[PDB]
Amino acid sequence: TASIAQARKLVEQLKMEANIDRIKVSKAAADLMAYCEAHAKEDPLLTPVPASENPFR
Amino acid sequence: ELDQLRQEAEQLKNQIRDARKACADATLSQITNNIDPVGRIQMRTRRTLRGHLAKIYAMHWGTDSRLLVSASQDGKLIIWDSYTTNKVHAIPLRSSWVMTCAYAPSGNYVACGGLDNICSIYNLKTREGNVRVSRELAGHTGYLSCCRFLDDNQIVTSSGDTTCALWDIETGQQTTTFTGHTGDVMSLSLAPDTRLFVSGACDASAKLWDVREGMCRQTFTGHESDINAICFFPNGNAFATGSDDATCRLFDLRADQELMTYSHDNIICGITSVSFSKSGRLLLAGYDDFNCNVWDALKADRAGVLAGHDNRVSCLGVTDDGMAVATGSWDSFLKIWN
Amino acid sequence: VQLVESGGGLVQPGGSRKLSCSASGFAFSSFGMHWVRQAPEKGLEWVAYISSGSGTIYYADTVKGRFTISRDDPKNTLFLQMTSLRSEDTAMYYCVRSIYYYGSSPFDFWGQGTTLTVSAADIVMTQATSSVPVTPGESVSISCRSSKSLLHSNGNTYLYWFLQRPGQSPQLLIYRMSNLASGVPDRFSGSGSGTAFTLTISRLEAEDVGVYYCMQHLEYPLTFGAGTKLEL
Amino acid sequence: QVQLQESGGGLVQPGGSLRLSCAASGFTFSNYKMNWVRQAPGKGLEWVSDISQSGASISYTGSVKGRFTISRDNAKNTLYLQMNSLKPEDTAVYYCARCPAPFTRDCFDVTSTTYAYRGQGTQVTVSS
Amino acid sequence: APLLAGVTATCVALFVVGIAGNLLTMLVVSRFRELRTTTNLYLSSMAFSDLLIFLCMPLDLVRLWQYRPWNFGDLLCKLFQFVSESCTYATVLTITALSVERYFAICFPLRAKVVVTKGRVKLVIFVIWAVAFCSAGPIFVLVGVEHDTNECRPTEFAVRSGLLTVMVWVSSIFFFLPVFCLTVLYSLIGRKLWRNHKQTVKMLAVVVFAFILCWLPFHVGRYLFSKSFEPGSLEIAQISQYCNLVSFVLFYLSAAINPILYNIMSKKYRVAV
Amino acid sequence: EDKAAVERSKMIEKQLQKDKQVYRRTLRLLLLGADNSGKSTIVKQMRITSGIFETKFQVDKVNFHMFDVGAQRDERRKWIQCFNDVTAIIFVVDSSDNRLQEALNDFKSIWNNRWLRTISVILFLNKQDLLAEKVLAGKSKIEDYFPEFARYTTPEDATPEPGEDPRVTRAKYFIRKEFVDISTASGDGRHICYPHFTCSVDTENARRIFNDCKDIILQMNLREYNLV
Ligand SMILES: CC(C)(N)C(=O)N[C@H](Cc1c[nH]c2ccccc12)C(=O)N[C@H](Cc1c[nH]c2ccccc12)NC=O
Repeated sequence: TASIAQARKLVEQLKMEANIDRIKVSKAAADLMAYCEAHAKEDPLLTPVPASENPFR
Repeated sequence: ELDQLRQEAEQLKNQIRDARKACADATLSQITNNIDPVGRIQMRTRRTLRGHLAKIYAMHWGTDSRLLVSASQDGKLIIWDSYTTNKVHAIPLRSSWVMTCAYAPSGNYVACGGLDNICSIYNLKTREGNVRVSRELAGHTGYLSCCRFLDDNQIVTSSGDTTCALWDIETGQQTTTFTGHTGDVMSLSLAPDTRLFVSGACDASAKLWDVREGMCRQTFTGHESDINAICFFPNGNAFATGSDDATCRLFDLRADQELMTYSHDNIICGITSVSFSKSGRLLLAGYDDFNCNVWDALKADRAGVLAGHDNRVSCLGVTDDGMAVATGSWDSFLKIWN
Repeated sequence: VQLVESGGGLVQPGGSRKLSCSASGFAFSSFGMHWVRQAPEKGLEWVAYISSGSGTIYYADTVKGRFTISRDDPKNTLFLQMTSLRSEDTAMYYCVRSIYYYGSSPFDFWGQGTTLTVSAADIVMTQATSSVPVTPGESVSISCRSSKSLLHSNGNTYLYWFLQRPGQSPQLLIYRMSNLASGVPDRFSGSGSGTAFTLTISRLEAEDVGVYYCMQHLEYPLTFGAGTKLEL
Repeated sequence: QVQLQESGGGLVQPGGSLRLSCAASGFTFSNYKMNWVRQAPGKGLEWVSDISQSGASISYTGSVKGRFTISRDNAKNTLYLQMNSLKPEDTAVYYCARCPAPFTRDCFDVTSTTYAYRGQGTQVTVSS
Repeated sequence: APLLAGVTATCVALFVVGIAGNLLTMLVVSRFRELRTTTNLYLSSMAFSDLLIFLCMPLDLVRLWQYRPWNFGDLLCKLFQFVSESCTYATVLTITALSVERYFAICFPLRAKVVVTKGRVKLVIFVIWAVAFCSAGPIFVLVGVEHDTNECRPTEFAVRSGLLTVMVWVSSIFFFLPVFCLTVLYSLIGRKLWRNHKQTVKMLAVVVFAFILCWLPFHVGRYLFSKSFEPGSLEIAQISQYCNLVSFVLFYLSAAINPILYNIMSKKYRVAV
Repeated sequence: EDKAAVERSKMIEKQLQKDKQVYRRTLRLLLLGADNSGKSTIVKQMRITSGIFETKFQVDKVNFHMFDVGAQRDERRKWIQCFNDVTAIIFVVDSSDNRLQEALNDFKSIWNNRWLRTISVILFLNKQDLLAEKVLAGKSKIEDYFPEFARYTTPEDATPEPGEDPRVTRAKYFIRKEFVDISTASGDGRHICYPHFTCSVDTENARRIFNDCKDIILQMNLREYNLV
């Protein structure tokens, strides 16, 4: 009974996924790298702060 | 006609596959190949939070980066002051089978739920001085797997009934229901702007949802087994998922496909939790093996290990300022690492 | 939430008496309790303190050994035995609840007060001026000074601002020198520099007139200021 | 995309023979213990047989023991069910399921509520 | 010479082995706080007792080596003897407490402990060490320096007064009661487990036999030493030297094995090592 | 004041110690079974949209909390993990010679699961009266679903339970042997299966659980008190 609807409910969803705008993976990697580079020194785990500033002494 | 619709579904799947493969002009590994390695990073246990009688199932940091709530399956939430290890609050739960907990970004409420299929909201600022159940949201037909506050009045939940939901806490009824997953929704992560959220749902697929419209923007596949953990990348354009197939995977929303995979041949156990450091360079993942691993999210080589838990590492979370990472285990301890 | 005191009245010097206080509408067992006196025409002065669980008890040096503070949590009551009452003991006694944990606001709720009449090293807090003339709609500032720096090594600055209107018990305005209490309008703001402090009211509204009191919670003996009077 | 595609089936005479195959993609076929499950008309899914990662351990349901034999080709990523002496009771849709996890000994994969790691299945009909 | 040389060599070997085992027990119970069960609290107390016994071993052995008289200060001999006796009684009573605790754990697995709850286990230990001290108090009057020939032993005051006999009998309690408990309760445990468990029953038998072997000669030798002062008792005097030698070696053997019999069997303790 | 905060923490810890006592002295059980099993009636005989039900009973002054999943989907591989610390799993199976193979598979998965691999199983071969009736009628044959039953004969050591036909004895002991073979195939001894022939009417059921818990706890004490 409902199988026809569910499948259609799926199909249309797939359509809404097929027609989305996409960017090249090179650009995505470039932005991720740029974000990591911009905020490197702002990351305590990446760049351990001196003990004078660490609250978990 | 059922068969006709199946053919259409297969054709659309192939179209999506081709469309996203055309965009795969390069790989994150290739582009990051020249970036300086993070080096071996060593984290030490600055605090050990003791007091839970049973295994800890979830923990969440407060937005101030000092208070954190943890849930254990003895039927108790504890609000800890992580700086001093003081127990700010102890909240007894009506159902001991809690599987998730959340801290309101304002700090006024916490949330928790589990096998009771209910999301209980606790008010931490009662004039009576005691923590009280302000509301309990019912309507999920499966155990509550995750819950995250959008606001003092709005909470988004996921359950084993395969659906997510957005609630209006004041009225206590589902403002929106998010459907499309075919397995238990095991985790969800809210985007920094809280306009979108991703969910990993025991069908090897992650899904991106827009809260206002209430439907799936994108579906990401590539995991081979159930997804237990999902976390948004700090800039909101990517996210990372950990799964039972013993690998983490970084997907990019705009490229609409997998960008990286973090796996080592010596790791043959599932991944229970994942989180990013503030800059997003480190991806911290807890494992069924009793130790967490810190991955270089850009190069995908193991940057470090957090060993020190005697049982399954169940929950993991980095503070909003990035000063420390808390890991809660089935040995009933939370450890702050720095 | 309600705190109602009783047991006052007139007593002869050198006698003994029992102030009692019934608490309602809140988890009395989880709140520490203070007794704070006010002379018939002078400022606040802290008397005694009993912690939640009764594990810690403190008395003011002026009454140490003479007063005894106790609590009956099952009956939700706070008692103060007094003996060898002197002339200086005449005052209105307020009971004040206070809960301590990260981010809490102690001294938030005050009792209605009970009057007691007797028949005929500490940190000193000084408020710049006892009186200031004001009119509705203007902006006013109140200054406070302390012998020691109320700034602690952990970063907290333990200064509290209370307002007592005529005929009413004091109500908490500011706790820890920069945090507004529950229900306090945004008009009030607190700031300072560890040793000197300022409370600013912007566009003074009616009923803001009264005596503003400073208090320090840095060390065991809690001390109030002389008070600064704002009148129309 | 984890996907399992069953092939083979159709109509067969009672007492005949029939080989079901399943091609598996989207996961490393070697690590997972594989299963054959089936659903008869007007009945729930029932576990038919299973084969371990390397094929060393095999198991069948009692009604099938000796008649069907399960096999796996890790190199070809394929799972086979060679059925001999078909009975009218064997009329059913046969699905190829797998373990939810890549190294566990146990399974939770006969569930009706859309188990994620089984194929669409193939009809097997036995009638004279 | 060779006899006492062999005794001394065996005693140093037992010294190193027992010191290592006892220190291992304390360090494991301390570092791995997950192992701070009631049994391990008892075993840490007993490890401390045995460690003190071993640390007193050298000044005890000098009385056999005998190359110099007891030139050491008076009131140091009494402190030494008191420490040795107190730790002996503490070890014996902690063994008895472990026997009772194991009996309740195995023969009544689900019964809730009323008289001694987990928190009160510490209390029990403190009572043990209390009695061990009280029962060891009379040593201060019993043993002293007697003589070029200074020697530490029960004072002739004690011998002629008969307090040596009474205290022999008193210390006999710390053999009779422990033996009675470790026999009755461990026989009951073996009975319940016998109805695999065979290794557990065998190790219980080993524990009981080790206790008997080490402590029966100890009290027999003390009684013989008490009776050796009787007139014309040259047979008792002759046998007393050898009995005391064997009791010496067996006393320190008990101190050395106690950390073995009670900890190595537990694999979870073995993993912690 | 930081000291007042520390005092509040200490009071919280005191309450947590009280809760620890209560938590340790209570025994938690997970009740599992299929639709046809009479686990609901077993729950109903244990007297003295929710996704979990708790039944708390008491035997000889020891408290048991027994948990039965309510509104949950049939995919259990995730919520079952929540029960890796219970003292026992009461697995109820209907003797219906056919759901028996499905129950065997359920038991096998519960037995070999990584997180349940140290939990003992109390196995209730429920509905023994129905099994006796079905065997005596002769209309349904176990050999149809378990051909190995053609070769089975009752072991000599088997308890006869007098007043009982040899045929029903053979059937019931074969059914028990299936589950016991699954349980012993692991070859580890980390946990034990305690089979019982029960009917939902049985007033002995509670006692059975108690006598099994006594054993399970005993097996823990053997390790906790350095006896193995
Ligand atoms: C140190 C200690 C407490 N362990 C100890 O034994 N003290 C006894 C003295 C003693 C105390 N209370 C008694 C009640 C009755 C009789 C005697 C006593 C002792 O030393 N006796 C020695 C033989 C001996 C030397 N070192 C030993 C080590 C182990 C066994 C025997 C010996 N003979 C003469 O002195």
